[PDB]
Amino acid sequence: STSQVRQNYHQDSEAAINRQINLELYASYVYLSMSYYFDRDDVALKNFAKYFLHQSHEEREHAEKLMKLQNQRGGRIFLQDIQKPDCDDWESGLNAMECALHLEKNVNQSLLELHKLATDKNDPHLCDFIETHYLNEQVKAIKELGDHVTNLRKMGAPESGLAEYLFDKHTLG
Amino acid sequence: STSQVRQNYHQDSEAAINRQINLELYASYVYLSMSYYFDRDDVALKNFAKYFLHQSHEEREHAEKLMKLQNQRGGRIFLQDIQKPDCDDWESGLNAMECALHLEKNVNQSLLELHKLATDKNDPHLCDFIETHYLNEQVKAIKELGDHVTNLRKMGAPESGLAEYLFDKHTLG
Amino acid sequence: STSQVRQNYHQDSEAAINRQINLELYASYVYLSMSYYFDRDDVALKNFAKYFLHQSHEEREHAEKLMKLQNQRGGRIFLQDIQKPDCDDWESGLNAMECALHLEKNVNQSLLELHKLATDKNDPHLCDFIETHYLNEQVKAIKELGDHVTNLRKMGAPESGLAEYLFDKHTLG
Amino acid sequence: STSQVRQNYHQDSEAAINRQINLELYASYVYLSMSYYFDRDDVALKNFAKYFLHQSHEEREHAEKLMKLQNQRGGRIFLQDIQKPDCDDWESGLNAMECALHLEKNVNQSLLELHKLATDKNDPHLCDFIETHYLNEQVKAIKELGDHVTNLRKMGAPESGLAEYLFDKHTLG
Amino acid sequence: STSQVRQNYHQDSEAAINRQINLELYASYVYLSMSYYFDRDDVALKNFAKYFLHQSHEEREHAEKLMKLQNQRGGRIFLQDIQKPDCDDWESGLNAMECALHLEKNVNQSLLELHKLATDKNDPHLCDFIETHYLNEQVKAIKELGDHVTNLRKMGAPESGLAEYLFDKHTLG
Amino acid sequence: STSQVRQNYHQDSEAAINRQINLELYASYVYLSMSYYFDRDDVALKNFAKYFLHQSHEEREHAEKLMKLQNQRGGRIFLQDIQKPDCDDWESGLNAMECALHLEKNVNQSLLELHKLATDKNDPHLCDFIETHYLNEQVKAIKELGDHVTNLRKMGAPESGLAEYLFDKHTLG
Ligand code: NA
Ligand code: NA
Ligand code: NA
Ligand code: NA
Ligand code: NA
Ligand code: NA
Repeated sequence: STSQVRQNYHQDSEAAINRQINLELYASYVYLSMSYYFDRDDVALKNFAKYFLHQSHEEREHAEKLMKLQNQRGGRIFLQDIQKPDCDDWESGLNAMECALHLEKNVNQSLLELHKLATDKNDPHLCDFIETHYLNEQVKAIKELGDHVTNLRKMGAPESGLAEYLFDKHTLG
Repeated sequence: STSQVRQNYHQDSEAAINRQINLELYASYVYLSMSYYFDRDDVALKNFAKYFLHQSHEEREHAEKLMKLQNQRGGRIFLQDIQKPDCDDWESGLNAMECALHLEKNVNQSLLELHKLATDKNDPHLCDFIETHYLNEQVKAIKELGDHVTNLRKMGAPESGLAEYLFDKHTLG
Repeated sequence: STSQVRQNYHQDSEAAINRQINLELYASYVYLSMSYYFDRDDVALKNFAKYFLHQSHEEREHAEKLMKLQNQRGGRIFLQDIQKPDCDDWESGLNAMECALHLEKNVNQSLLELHKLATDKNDPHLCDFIETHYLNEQVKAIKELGDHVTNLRKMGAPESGLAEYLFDKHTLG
Repeated sequence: STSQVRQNYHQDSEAAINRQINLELYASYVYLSMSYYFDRDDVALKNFAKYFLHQSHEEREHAEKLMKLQNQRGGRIFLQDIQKPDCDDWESGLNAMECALHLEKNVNQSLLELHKLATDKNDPHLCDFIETHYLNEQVKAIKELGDHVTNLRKMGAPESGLAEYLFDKHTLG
Repeated sequence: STSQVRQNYHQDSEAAINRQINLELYASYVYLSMSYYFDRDDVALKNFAKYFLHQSHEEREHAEKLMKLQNQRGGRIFLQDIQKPDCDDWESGLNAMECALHLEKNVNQSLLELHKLATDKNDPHLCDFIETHYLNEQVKAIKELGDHVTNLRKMGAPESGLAEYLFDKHTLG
Repeated sequence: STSQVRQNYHQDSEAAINRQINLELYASYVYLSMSYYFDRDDVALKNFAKYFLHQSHEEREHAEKLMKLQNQRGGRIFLQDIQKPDCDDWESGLNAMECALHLEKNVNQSLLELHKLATDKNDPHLCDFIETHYLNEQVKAIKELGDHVTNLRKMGAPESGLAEYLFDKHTLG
């Protein structure tokens, strides 16, 4: 049953990777939902839509890299259902950016737990993988989303509809 | 509540589109699963892996086009959970191609039902959308998968391991 | 006696680096041996020969990078005899790939021990060096060799002489 | 008061980053001082001057990267006075290179303490940042300065004025 | 003790140049502080950040040119501590621009005093240096900052958060 | 047991080739050792290091050409341990060049014995191989090393540290 390639790869690490795959796929689905909210005729913020669609595709790439890792290490991928997002209607550009920030911080927390597990199981390859490919990407994403939230709030969103319009044009365009 | 853009778009059509979105996303997940099966060190068929990953990405594009349609017509997207695929281990190149063929025929059946609904609701735009973007793509996919299954069977798959190897190289490479 | 550059570099780490240098040079010699086995007129698998010669040269580069590290840190290189490989005749493409896989896993185990030592001696530079330059390279090598072994076995090697021929052409060519 | 972006970032880490910023800015000032010493009409070693000015600019870049990190993590930058360098007159090319080596080793020691703190506070992002951007740069700098000191000493500096002249031309030019 | 190059260069002029070096380095530090304030996640004005960072680098260049002058004339550079800026938190784009304007006027006043000293000591080279390299640069800087302050005030800064956003985009971008 | 290709290839010749392979690999290891001696922070002669590393790689190529010959003729390669070099510390550029000259003359003597054996066994192909690929290369190498030794001695090495520095720059650079 043990893979010919497997070396220094704990069952707990393998399980945590499978959980992370699901979380990344979930995040991709959330961003997809947000994207198409902004594409609605009654919302009509094209650059918000583009921004979130890009994020969706990036999360899918992150999931696929974890799947690749699992196989590289001789673990076995077990997929689970991808839960639907928490909202159908994301309310506003500001509300979506705030929800994105919350999601990114949740993903980051999971990655930090995975890193801790890798370190505890003396799996330096896995720890390095997470550091190299995931942790700075998350810090950057969180900082960007925080910047966006700050700007939208300062401009008068979400009650000032001119604010979201201009942010869409000048920041996200 | 009715969208400013909505015209000649039945509630039943809107609901059927939402179901089709889920089915396309499901198909994408199935193909993703198959892809990474072929990437396993104990399977190691890189061009099978590439083939299925391409299919996964294509299905996601199909889902996104339906989401775009929903918004174009003034319907509202309601996402559902994406169910996990039926298998974790796809057994062989031949078995995966057979499962893909079955999936594609199921997707095609759903599209034919959607077309019938559009025609019944006198929605020519929707009927044309399905014909133009979906039905020939499905016929082509089904024909290709059938061709692949035929070739693999004729070559001696899945018991002849040389067969899958050579198919991977010469057909899928 | 202490180098002007030396800082946070334990004697145990210095000794472990010297051992690793020898192991890399040994691995280079093994791969060289395998290469020229495949060049024999009674074996005659040119792409196996090329594959192993490339690996030989890569291992030598790995050894030289460790020598560079030793000097960068102010340690002192002490070379030892390079032991001859365990075989003169490597039997088959499959047997050589299996022996390579075993060797790579042994090298990886040594690197993981070196990383553990670096972490225990609070030498983050050394730990990072190993992670950055060695550990993912080893995981990739192990995965590749496992893939090769799987394919050769599935094709009917080493009793099916057509298998090795075709693998040589299509995978290694 | 807590930043919206802040996650897994200890107050002690934030404080240590602020100290490191000051130390990098200090090092920049030292190198600036050395540069302009070599530009004196009674010293007149242009390539020594260029070498140290480059180092000055590099240290400033290092400080700015730490400031960027502080903000990325949601810490708050607190600047302090930049102390004047220990010397106004650096005596000789050899003496300056020796002083530079001492400075670089002091900076490295501070970075190693920061890495230890990050590891103790289970802050893998910060630890990785230091490893990736700072620790190998310091090892390289220390090795280069040691090489320069060795060459100058071997050539007969600082009593052989021809030595510094020729080193300036052939090594630093 | 007197430099071989020294001619018509008064001790008072030499001392004033040393003071000016410190003031330029101080101004560089102020602008650096302002830059990174605008990079905060709770401020998030990237083009303000860029503007001030550019100014920081320009002030450092100004300091280095004075150091070059000192050596050209046979004076001796004596560096002093670089005092920390007066604020850690610069409040707003408008407040920072106002603080910059005040700083630039203070630097200009010091340069005008230096010019007066040069003229009083019959040092035409020094007077010309200041006129050529410093005085028009200061007048231009002051005019630019005044223009920026006027525009920000007219737009409704700092209470109108849309004002700073749009200024950042359209003037500073 | 006799190779299908073997013709006019004496067992004594086959054995001598195996010995020569080992000697070339030994020489490669010696040069590698010397290279990294010059890379030490307390030696710091980069062009000496480069020179010897080049020689190391050339000797490995020479060994591989002999391995190719062995297989071309239907002999069988038998590898032996590669002995460690006689020194860990090579003392000086001059001492290393003198040791290299001694090594090259020893290698040449072995090649001349191999040529004599080939001629005695009426093996013109082998004799021609040695003449064409080895003997002029050795004469050239010996002449070059002798030239280097002469120049270093004339310049005042190894007691004049300026000599080795300048030789490193002007001859080896
Ligand atoms: Na992600
Ligand atoms: Na589809
Ligand atoms: Na290696
Ligand atoms: Na630095
Ligand atoms: Na200035
Ligand atoms: Na040779």
